[PDB]
Amino acid sequence: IYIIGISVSLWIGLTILGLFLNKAVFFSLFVPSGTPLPLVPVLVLIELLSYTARAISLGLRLAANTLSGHLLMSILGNLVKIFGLIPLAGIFAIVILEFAIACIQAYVFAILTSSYLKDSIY
Amino acid sequence: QLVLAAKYIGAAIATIGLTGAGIGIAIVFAALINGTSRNPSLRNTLFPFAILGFALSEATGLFCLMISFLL
Amino acid sequence: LVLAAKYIGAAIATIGLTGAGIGIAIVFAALINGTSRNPSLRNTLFPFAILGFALSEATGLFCLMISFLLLYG
Amino acid sequence: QLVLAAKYIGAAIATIGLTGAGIGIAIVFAALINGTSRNPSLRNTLFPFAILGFALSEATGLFCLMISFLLL
Amino acid sequence: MQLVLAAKYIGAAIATIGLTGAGIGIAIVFAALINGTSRNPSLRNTLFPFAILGFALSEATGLFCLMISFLL
Amino acid sequence: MQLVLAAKYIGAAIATIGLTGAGIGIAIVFAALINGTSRNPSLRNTLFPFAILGFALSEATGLFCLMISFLLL
Amino acid sequence: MQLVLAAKYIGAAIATIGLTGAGIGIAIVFAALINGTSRNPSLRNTLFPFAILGFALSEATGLFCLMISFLL
Amino acid sequence: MQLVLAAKYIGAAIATIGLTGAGIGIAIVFAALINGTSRNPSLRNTLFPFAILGFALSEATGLFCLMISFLLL
Amino acid sequence: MQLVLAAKYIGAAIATIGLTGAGIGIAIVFAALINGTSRNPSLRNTLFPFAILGFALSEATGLFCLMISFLLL
Amino acid sequence: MQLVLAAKYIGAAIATIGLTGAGIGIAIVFAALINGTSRNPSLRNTLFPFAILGFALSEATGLFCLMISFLLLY
Amino acid sequence: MQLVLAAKYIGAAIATIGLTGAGIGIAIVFAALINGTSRNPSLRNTLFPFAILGFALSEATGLFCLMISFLLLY
Amino acid sequence: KVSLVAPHQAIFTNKEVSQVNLPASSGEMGVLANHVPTVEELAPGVVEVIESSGTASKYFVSGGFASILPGSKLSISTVEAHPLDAFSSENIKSLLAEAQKNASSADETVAAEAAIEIEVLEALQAAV
Repeated sequence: IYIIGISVSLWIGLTILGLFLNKAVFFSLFVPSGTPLPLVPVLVLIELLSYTARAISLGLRLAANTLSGHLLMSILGNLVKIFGLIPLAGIFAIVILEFAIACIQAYVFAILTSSYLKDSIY
Repeated sequence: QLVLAAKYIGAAIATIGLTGAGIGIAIVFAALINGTSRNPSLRNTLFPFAILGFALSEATGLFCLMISFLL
Repeated sequence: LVLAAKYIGAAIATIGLTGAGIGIAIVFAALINGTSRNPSLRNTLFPFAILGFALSEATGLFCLMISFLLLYG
Repeated sequence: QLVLAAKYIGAAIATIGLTGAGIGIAIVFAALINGTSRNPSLRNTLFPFAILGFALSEATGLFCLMISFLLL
Repeated sequence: MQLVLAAKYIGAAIATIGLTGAGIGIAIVFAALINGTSRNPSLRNTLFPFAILGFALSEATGLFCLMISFLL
Repeated sequence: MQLVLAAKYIGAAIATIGLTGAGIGIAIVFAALINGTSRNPSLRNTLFPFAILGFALSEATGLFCLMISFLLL
Repeated sequence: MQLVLAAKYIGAAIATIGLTGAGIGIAIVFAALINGTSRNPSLRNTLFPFAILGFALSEATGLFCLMISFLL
Repeated sequence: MQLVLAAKYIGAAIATIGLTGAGIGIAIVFAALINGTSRNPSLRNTLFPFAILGFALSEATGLFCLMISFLLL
Repeated sequence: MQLVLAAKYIGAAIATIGLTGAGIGIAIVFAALINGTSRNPSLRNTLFPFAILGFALSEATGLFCLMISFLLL
Repeated sequence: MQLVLAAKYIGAAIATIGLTGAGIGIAIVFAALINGTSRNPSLRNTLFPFAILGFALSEATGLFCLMISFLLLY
Repeated sequence: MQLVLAAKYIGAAIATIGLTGAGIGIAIVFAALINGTSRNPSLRNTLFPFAILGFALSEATGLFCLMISFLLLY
Repeated sequence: KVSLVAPHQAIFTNKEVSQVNLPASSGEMGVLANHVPTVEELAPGVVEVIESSGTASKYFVSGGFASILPGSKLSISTVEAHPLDAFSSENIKSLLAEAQKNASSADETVAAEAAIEIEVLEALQAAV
């Protein structure tokens, strides 16, 4: 699941960079805004560079969520050796937060792709 | 023994980034709690920006924790 | 070298407690000051303080598991 | 030798978390003192949230001190 | 090479300390936008373009620090 | 022997890093009490009991952190 | 060399600690611009020109600090 | 005693990190007193007693942390 | 010359810690100037001279700290 | 010598970390005095006496910390 | 003297950590003066005199900390 | 869109304005198009309402309450609203000299009323 998540996220990041380059062949008009100086060319950490950082959030969230769920093996040996009822409440809250994190991660990925489609047509 | 000693310290110094992720989840909730009492941001409206804004601040702590647990 | 590095792993990893300790006071300062403006008392601000504190305290519980695992496993 | 010298360092760097627990009791007390003068949150009401909020913020200092005393 | 392998694991730990600026930067822009959208005016425009563009600029520091840590 | 003696001096130095939270905490409670007393009329009692009790709770982090430094030196 | 290769990995990790100032600097200018534009009416001008010029000055610290880390 | 002699000089330097909390505490208590006195009329007594007593509590962390550095020299 | 080459690489990285003060200083003066310009009506000149001169004073700490790192490399 | 000379040079550099609290303290007292003087009319004395006395207390932390660093290198 | 040469190079870099308090101190006094001048009507002198004198006190921490770093490398 | 109506006559009345740099209780603020709802009080300053171009009228208001509605409506309700040319420079100097000599010379509300009148007379004389 870890190797399949990073490979599927890399294909979605390359499609966002290729779609913006194809639509700029008939309009272009740069991509940045004007100011009183000329140092906007060195700050090219977006568009093409932003696709690799946005796609890495899907793979990093899967590794952090799997590490929290796999920590129950180290806590099970101490509870079967205070009362052990504190581990049931903590595992239920972590499972509810991990399941609800999928809806927040999916909405954040769709919000990032909406800004690239509106900026490419303006 | 030099490679095994550096693996234990790699997960300790990398956990210093939890101060930004821990205080970031409370900074977004402090502004939403004080603004909801001004009538009447309750259902949706401010609830969608607080849920989506908390996921962006939590992405720094989730990505930093993967490099410390990979040792 | 393996036994000496295990004791330092549980001490340097405790630096993240500043974010979890100050996060519980940041959410409580806005809830106490907002409740005196009439009339966020029953639920509303009181219900969001319990659910909002669990998100800020998640960073302290996850960072403490990496420090305790180096001294026991 | 190596295990004895590492025991003293396990309680020194672990005590750095007192800044979060020490400033947490003052941040909750600053909002309660400034909010009580606005009339009239005195008995209960705001006193219950300040007493319960101070115990939750002080849990980080007590939990971090347990790992320092166990290795020293 | 024991000295080369020991410096590789330490390079990914000290470089991860920069997450405090990137984590608190995304919450600073969201706190000022949530408190301003409740009065004058809406949230689907004006401040919506600044919050989306402002969050991407502040998150650029976390991507540069994570690339040098995974490559060492 | 020689390694345990050198680590005792460094144990009381890094443990004193918690004085920033305890030192600034005594001034954070006094700044809100001085600016709030001139707003009519938190003077006698009321806010005077919370300022004296709140200062002792914030100063407990400095005394607890200093005990581990004196015990290792 | 063993000593030369060990110092190169520690130099790139210690230089990455400066990302907290560059990451929080882009969010400080974005927080004031989002809340300042709601008071009418500097949106496409006035405040729009200072936000683009102010973000380039704060981003110069992150680019200069990252050059010494990749070259070591 | 070569390792204990080198650790004594480094212990007094790392223990001085607490001056940031004690140094900023004197300015935080004075900022609220200067800005609050212009609101009419916290001048004679009232706020003058809390500023003198509040500055002594915040300065106690700087004097206590400096005693451990001078004792190891 | 192994000791001189190892210490020279760590000097350029330890001196880069001062960029947090110079980077946040340019954003602190720009945040107050953006919020003050929208309150009417100091835009052209007047208050523009303090913002341009204030940014050059805060940037002197970053340029002076970077000279010591480049001279030892 | 050897270990004693190397620890003395590193002690004067680590002791200078306390300048962040003393350097920022002069700006915190000056920001409240400049913003509070525009309310009319804290000019002569009043606010000027508290700003001069408050700056001397904040500067005592930087002068006391610098004495321990200069004594180890001389 | 390999121990004295290695400690002298690290002393000039570790002493530069105090630039965060002096660099941010010049911006804290400038932020309060720019926001307070728009509130009417302290423009010439008055509030402008405190910004020039207040900047010299905050810059004393950066100049004193830089003297100990340059003396160890020269 | 301004509604600067006094307690004797109407100045703006209808919504036919754009900018309004009126002195409020805090600082010299200025209403733009659709500003935030800030119903703050007004102090004795200069209420210059910039009408589109540079057709601003220097109305020397003596204080009041600048109410800002949520529908882009600025109701600057003051007590008096006189122009800058309606105040002679010879008679303005006589009122400031009499208020300074009477201040800190008696008791009751004589010293309190003379201190507030000296601050409003000094700000109007410097904006002539």
